[PDB]
Amino acid sequence: REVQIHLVREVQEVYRAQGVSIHDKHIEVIVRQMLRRVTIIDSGSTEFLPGSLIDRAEFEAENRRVVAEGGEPAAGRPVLMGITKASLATDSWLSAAS
Amino acid sequence: NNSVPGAPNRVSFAKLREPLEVPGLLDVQTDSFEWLIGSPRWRESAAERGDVNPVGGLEEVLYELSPIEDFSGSMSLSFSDPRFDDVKAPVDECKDKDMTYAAPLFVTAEFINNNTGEIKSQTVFMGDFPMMTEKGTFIINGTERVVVSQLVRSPGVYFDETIDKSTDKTLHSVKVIPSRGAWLEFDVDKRDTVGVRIDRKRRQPVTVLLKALGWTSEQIVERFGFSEIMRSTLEKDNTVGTDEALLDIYRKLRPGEPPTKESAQTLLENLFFKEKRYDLARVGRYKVNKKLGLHVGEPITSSTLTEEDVVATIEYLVRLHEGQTTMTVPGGVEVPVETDDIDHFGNRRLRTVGELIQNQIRVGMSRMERVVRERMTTQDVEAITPQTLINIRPVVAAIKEFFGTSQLSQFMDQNNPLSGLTHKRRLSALGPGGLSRERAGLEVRDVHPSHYGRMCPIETPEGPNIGLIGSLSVYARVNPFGFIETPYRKVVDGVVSDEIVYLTADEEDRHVVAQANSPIDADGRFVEPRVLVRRKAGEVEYVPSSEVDYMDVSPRQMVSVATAMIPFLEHDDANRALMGANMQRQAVPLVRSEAPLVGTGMELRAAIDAGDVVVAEESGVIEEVSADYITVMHDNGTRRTYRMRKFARSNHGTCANQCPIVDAGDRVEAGQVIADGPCTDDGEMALGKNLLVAIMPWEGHNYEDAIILSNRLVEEDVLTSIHIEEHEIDARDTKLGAEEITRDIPNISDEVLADLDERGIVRIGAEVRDGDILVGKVTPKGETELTPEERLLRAIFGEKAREVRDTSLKVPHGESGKVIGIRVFSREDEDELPAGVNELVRVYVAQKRKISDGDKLAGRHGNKGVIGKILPVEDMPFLADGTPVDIILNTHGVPRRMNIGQILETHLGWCAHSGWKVDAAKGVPDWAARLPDELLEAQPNAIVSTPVFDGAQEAELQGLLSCTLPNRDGDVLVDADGKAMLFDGRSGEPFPYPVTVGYMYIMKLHHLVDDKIHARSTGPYSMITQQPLGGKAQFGGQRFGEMECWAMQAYGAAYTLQELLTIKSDDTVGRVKVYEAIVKGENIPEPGIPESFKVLLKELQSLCLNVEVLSSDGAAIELREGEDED
Amino acid sequence: EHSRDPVSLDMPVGSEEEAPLGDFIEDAEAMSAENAVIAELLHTDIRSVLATLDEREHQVIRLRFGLDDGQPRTLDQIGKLFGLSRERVRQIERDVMSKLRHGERADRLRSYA
Amino acid sequence: VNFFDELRIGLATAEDIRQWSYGEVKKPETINYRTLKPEKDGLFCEKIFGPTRDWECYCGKYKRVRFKGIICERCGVEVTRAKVRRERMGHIELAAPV
Amino acid sequence: VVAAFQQSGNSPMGMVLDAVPVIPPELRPMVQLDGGRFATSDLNDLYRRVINRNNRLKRLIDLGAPEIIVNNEKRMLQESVDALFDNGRRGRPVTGPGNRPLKSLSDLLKGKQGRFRQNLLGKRVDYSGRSVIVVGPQLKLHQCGL
Ligand SMILES: [Zn+2]
Repeated sequence: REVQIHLVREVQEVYRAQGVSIHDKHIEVIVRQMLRRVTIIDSGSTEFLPGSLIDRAEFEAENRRVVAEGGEPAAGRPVLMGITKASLATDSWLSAAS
Repeated sequence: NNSVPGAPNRVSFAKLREPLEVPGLLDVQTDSFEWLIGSPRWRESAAERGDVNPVGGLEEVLYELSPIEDFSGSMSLSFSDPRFDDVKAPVDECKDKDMTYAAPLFVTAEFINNNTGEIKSQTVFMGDFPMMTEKGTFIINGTERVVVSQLVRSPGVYFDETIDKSTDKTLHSVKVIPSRGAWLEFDVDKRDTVGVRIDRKRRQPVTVLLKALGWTSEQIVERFGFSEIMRSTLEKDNTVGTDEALLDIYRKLRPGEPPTKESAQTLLENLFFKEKRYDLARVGRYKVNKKLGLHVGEPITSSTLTEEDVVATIEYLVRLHEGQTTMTVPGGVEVPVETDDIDHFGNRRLRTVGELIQNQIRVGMSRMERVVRERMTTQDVEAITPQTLINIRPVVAAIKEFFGTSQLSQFMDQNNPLSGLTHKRRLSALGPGGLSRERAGLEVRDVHPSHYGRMCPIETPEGPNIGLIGSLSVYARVNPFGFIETPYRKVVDGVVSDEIVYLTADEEDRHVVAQANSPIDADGRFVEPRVLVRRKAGEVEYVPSSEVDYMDVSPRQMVSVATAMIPFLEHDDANRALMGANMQRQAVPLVRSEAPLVGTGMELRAAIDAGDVVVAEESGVIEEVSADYITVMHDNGTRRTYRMRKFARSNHGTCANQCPIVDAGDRVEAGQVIADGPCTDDGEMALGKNLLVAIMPWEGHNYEDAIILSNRLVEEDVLTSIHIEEHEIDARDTKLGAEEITRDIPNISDEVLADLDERGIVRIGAEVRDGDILVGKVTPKGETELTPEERLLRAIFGEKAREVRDTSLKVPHGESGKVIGIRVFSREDEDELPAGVNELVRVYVAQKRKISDGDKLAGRHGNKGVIGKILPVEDMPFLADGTPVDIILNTHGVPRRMNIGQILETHLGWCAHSGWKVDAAKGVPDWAARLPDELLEAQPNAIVSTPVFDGAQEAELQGLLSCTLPNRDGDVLVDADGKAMLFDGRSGEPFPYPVTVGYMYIMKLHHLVDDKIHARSTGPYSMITQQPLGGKAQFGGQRFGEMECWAMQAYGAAYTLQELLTIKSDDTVGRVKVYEAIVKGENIPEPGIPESFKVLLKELQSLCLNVEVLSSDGAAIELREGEDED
Repeated sequence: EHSRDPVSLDMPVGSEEEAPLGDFIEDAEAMSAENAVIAELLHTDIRSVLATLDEREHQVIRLRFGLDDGQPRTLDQIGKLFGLSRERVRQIERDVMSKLRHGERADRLRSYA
Repeated sequence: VNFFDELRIGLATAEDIRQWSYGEVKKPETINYRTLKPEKDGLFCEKIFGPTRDWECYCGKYKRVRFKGIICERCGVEVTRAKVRRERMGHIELAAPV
Repeated sequence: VVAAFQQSGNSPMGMVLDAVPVIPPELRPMVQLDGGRFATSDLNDLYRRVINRNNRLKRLIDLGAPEIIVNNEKRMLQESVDALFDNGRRGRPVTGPGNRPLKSLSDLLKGKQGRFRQNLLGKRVDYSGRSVIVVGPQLKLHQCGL
C-alpha cells in the first residue's frame, strides 16, 4: 500500500508542478499492472523453478490449492516491476514480436 | 552612395556609416571553383593575398600523385600542366537540349623509360569537365545543380580532457585526427597507464611505442626529468627494448602474423612516414604546427606525420596533465597549454566546391593509377605509349557519380531569386564525411560565441535539420585553408581606423573585439570611458577604451542574407525571426511585383547578385528594346543583344519572366539593371505586395492565426501567380515492335481527339483539363494471344486486328490550363536521346492560380496564416474616407508570439505611404535631431529603409506618426497613436474604439491549397502488399497508423476499426463485395481475414515454423479457402 | 538489353520513407470477377449464334479457326477437308459475316467490340 | 467463420514441410528469356505454384472457365483462380541435411 | 531447454532440415517495370544459390568425387541455407551489385522495415482524403464543412 501511495504521489506531483492535472485512477490503472507479481525464494513442492516471478492469480490460488492436497506452500513475497518487464513477462509472442 | 547607378533612391534611417561595402554575395561558390581550375583571376588574386607559389586544385591532385612507379624503378609515368578548352555549348543551349555544360580537359603526360632512356610525351584527353556558369550553378544534364559547402572537423590534434566521477581525477586524451590513416589516441587513465590505442586496439603504454621509435632510455629520462608522472610510468613499465617493443606493436596491430623485425619496421614506416597511406592535408599540417609550435617558420610541406610531432604531443599532454599553463618545445616557439573544443569555428573548416570536386577527382585518379600500374607491370615495355596506359573511364565515372548522386549536389530550388541565392550560401553539416543525424549530439546543434560574423544564428531549417544547416553572414569570407574569416577594423590607439583586416576564430581570441553600435566621435575617439566588448570565450564586459584592439564594421555583420531584410528585426524574438527568414525563401513570384514600402538596404544588393536580373556589361545607349530582347549600343561601336527568357519554368514550377525596364534612346551606365526577373521591381527584391492591414478580431473568421482578405485582391490580380507544369512521354522500341506517336487511337470519338494536331500531340493554345489526351501514343501488341472468338470477330467485320494498345499521355487529375509550348526530340534528326527511345515530347501546361481559401500568406516577421475567408469588398471595414482595409489580422497572436516588430512595420508603413512633413519652422523637434536632414520631408508612396539593428527608433516613429500629411480630402485619418476609426461593413455603425491601420508587406507562400487536396473512393492497389496506392490517377489512401488505432479502441468502437483495417484496406474479396453492395442497395457484407495476416502466416511457415490457427477442441482451422462467386 | 542485370526491388527509392521500390509496384491486373463474366457471356453468345447458323458452317468456323482444336484451317486446307475448293471458302465466310450482322445475332453481339 | 480461439507456433518437422508443399522445385531457372513464361519445374513453375493468368493452362486446351478444377494432362497445371499463386508453396529436397 | 523439449510436443529433430520450403512467387514477385528493365526480389537470388548448389551436389555425389570435394560442396550448401534464412547473421553478408546486403528470408520480420514493425506503422486505408483546415464560425458544434 505505501509504495502505491508513493508512486501516485510522485507522478502526480510532477504533472501538477508543470501545470496539467489528471485524475489519479488513470495512474492507478498502471501501477496495478506494474505491481501484480510475486517473487519466490524456494519451490519445495512447486514445479516452477526458484526465483521465478509468478503473479498472484497463478501463485496465491494454486499454491493454496496445492496446500489443500498436502503439498508444502512455497514462499513468495511481493515484487515490483517496470512498465517494460511487466509486459514482456506476460505478453504473448505475437505482441512481443513487435 | 548607391553603388549601382540606376538605383531607386530610398531614404534610409541609417545613422552609422558603413566603412566596408557588402562583398560579392555569391563569391563563396565562384572563388572556390576558380581555385580548382587554376583560373588566371584566382592566381592574380592569390598574388595580393600573399602566396609566393600558389597551386590550383587540379594542379595539386595530379601533381602530388605523380610520379608513379612500377615497383622496380625501370618505368615511371608523370603528368602535369592541366588546361581546359572553350565550353562546348553555352548555358542556354545546354539547358534547352538537356546537355551538360562542360569543357574538355587535357593534361600533358610523359613516359620516361628509365631503362632505355628515351621519353615520349603528348597531351591526353581526360574528359569533359562540368564547368560552372557565371551564377555559381552547375548545369548537369539540363538541370541547374548547386553543391552546398560542407562543415567538417579540421584534421589535427585535439587535446581533449575529461573529469572522472568515481575518482574525481582529471583524465586527458589527445586524439590525432588525420585526413586519412590511423588514430593515435594517447589517453591517460586513473591507473596512470598512459597508453596508445592505435586503430582503437588494446591500450598499450606509450613507453612501448616510444621505445619502438628508437628513443634511448637516457634520452627519455633527461628530456622528461621534469614530469613526475612520466618517470613513475617509466619505472612502472614492464616491456622494454626497441626490438621487443616493435614486435609487440607488430603483434598488436596485426596479430597472427610472423613477428619479424623487418616486418615491424615496414608497418611503422607504412603507418607514420608513408606519404600515401597516412596523410593530412596542408590545413592539417598548419593546425598541428600552430598548436605544437613546431617548424613554425617552415612553409607547409611533408604532410605526413613526423616523429618530432609525436614527441612534442606527448610532452604537451604530460605538461598539461601537470597543470602548466605554457610550454616551449625545443626548436620551436612557446605556445599556450589549454584544452580545445571542436565546435569552436577555429577547429571546424569549410570545404567549398573546389574541395569537394577535388576529392572526387582524387579518388578517380587513385583508381586510374591503379589500373595504369597494373597495365604498366603487365603490358609490353618496348612500344608502350601513355595513351594505351592512361585510362579515362574511372575519372569520368567518378565525376558523373558525384554530380548525379552525391548528397551535396542538390537540385537548385528556384522558388524565387532569394531562395536561389540562399541555397548557394548554405553551410551543410551532414552528408558523407560529416556527422549524421543520429550521431549528431545535441551539443553540436547549439550556437557558439564563435558564430558571430561567420555563420548566421537566426536562419536555419525549423524541422529536424536544425543547427546542422546554416548560412554565411553578409561579410564572411573563406580563407584559402578553409576557415571562415570576418572583417574587422583595427584601433591603433583608442582611435578607430579606416583600413580593415580579416580575422579568423583563432586570431580573434587573442585580441579584443569592440561593438559597432558603440558611439564614436567624428575623429574616432571613443566618447565613453568604457565600451561593451566581446572577450576571449563568449565573455562580454566593459573595458577601458585603450585596451580595445578591434572593432566591428557594421551592426548587420552577424545576420545572413535572408535575415538581413527583415525590417525591425531588433524587435522580434529568435523563434519568429527564424520563421520569418525561412519563409522569405518560400514566397512565390506574382504576376506584377511591387517593391516594399519599408525594407532594409539589403533588398537591392540581394537582387543584383542573385543573377535573376540582367545587368548591362558596359555603358551605352539602347538602340532598340523589345519584349523579347534588348540591344545596347556600346561606346566602342560594338553591338550586344541581351536575349531574356519569358515564361520559363523554374525547377519547382513557378514561372520566370524578365521584362525590360529601360526605354529606347536612354543612356545606361555599366552595371545598371536592365530587366527585372521574377520577384523584382526596378532591380530590388520584391517578394510580395502591400496590403492595408487592420489589427482586430473580426467575427471569428480570423480566429487563431487565420486571415481575412478583401475581394479586391482576387478581382484585381493583386496576389495572382502563374505555375508551369511539365509532362513528358517517350516512344521506345519494344520486343513486339516500335512504339509510335500518332493521331489514330482505337475506339475513341473524334471529339476527344479534336484538339490533337496532325502529329498526334495537342496543339499550342489548346485548353486542357484533367483527363484529356496530350500525346497520342500507340504501343504494339501484335505478338499477343488472341481469343479465338475475338479474331473471328475481326474477320467477320473485316475489322483491323489493331493489336496496338493506347498508352497515351493524359493530364493527371487536378491539372488544367493552356499549353504554352511543346518540345519534341526525335532520334531521326539526331537529337541525342537516351538509348532505347526514338520520340520524346514534353508538353508544358500553364495555369494562372488566384488566391483562395487554404492558401498560406505570411509577413516578414514569421506571422503565418491561412486564408480563412475572402469577404466581398463592401463587407470589409473601411476608413472614414471609404477605403476598405484589404486584410485583417487577429490581435491575440501579436503579443503572445512577441513579434511586436510587425506592429512597428505597420506604423512606419503608413507613414511611408501617407508622406510626412516634419515641423521645421521652429527648428527640428528634439526627437528629430538625429534624423538625416533629407529625411524630414517625404512625398506620398515614398519608399523608406530601416537597416537591421540600426534604424528607426521608437521616438522617431512616434514623431512621424503625428506629422503625416493629410488626405486629399484634407483630413488626417490615423491619430497620433496610429489608430483610426473604422466603420463596420455590415452593421454600418462605427466600432466603439479606434483600431490600428497601416500597410504591411504580405508575401504568398508556396503551400497552396490546390496542391494539398486528395480523395479516393477506390483506385489502383499494390502488388506485394495489396494496399491502396496511385500516381495521381487515384490520389492514394491516407495511412491509419497505430495511434489512430488506439483512439478507436479507446472509444470502444470495434466495428469501425475492423472496417478500416479489413474490408477497405486488404480483404480483397471484401473490397469487391463491398463496392458491389454500396453501388446496389444491399447491406455491406461482413469482413474477411486481412491479407496482411495471411501473408505473415505464409511467410512465417517458410522459416520452418509450423504455425496453426487452432479452434475449439484444439483442431486446426484450414486457412486456405476458395469459393466461386456467382 | 539482354546484357542488363535486373534491378532489385528491395532497394529503397529516392529515400522515400525508406520504402522499397517493390512497394510502389502496381498490380493493376487480375480482375478475376470481371474476366469470368465477360468470358462466359462472349463465348456462350458466339457458340449459340454459330449454332443458330448452318451446323456445317459452325463446323467450318471451328475448323477454319480452331474454336476447339486450334490450328486455323486455311482456305485450301479446309476445302481439302470438306472436299471443296480454295475459292469457295471466301464466299462461305462472306455468307457467315452477312448472316451474323442480321437478326437476333446482331442484338446479342452488338457489344464486345 | 472467424473463430480462432488460440494460435500455436511449433517447430516444423521435415514431414510437415513435405505436406505443405504442392510439389518440388528442381531447377534454378526463373523465366524464359523469349516467351517471358515461367519455365517447367523451375522456381516459378506453373505446375507447382499455380497458373499465371486466370483460367489458363499453359497449353491453351483449357483457356475457358467452363473447365475449372481440372488438372491438364499436357502440362499438369490446375485450371483455377490466378490468386492461388499467392498461397501455394513448394519445397527443395536437399541431398545433405543442414 | 531439455525440459522445454521434454514436453515432447515436437521432437528435437526439427533443428536439422531435410527439405527447405519456398515462399509462393507472388510474395517475391518478378515484375517488369516500365522501361523494359526486369526487377526481382532478393529472395529469388538466394533460392537460386541453394537450388544450384544442391543440384551440383546431387550430380557430384553420383559422379563419385573424392572426399574433400563432397565435403566442400556440403559446406557451400550449408552456407547457402544459412544466408537464405538469415543474411548477415554470421560472417560477411552476401552483397548485391552495389555492395548492398541482400534482404534474406528473416529480414522480412526484423528491423524497422519488417512485417511486425510495418503492422505497427499502420495500413493505408481507403475512402479517405486530406486537406488544409480553416476556421469556420458559422457551423454548429456537430458539423464540418467539406
Ligand atoms: Zn494444359
